[PDB]
Amino acid sequence: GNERPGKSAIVSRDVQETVDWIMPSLMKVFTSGGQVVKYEPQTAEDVEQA
Amino acid sequence: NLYNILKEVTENAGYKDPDRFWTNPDSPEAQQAKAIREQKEAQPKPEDIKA
Repeated sequence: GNERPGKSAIVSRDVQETVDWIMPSLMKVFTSGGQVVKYEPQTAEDVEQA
Repeated sequence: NLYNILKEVTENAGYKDPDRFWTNPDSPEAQQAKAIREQKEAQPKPEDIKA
């Protein structure tokens, strides 16, 4: 909003770069294996339910 | 003791239920199997040769 009519108006990209560099790892974690959750039984009597 | 060792190994491997891979030696089926195993030791070979 401080751009003048006849001068340059280039904008640096920092937040975009940081977000785009963080996201792919955060998806590879939590996505890669096909399965997303694993329920582990507490005792031997819950295994089938688990 | 061997049953306990096998149970510990299996649970460490990641399987909470150990009866899927082993049988408790105190279970009635195990007692029956031991019964037939002992009964098959009725008489060895050469003892009647001796008598």
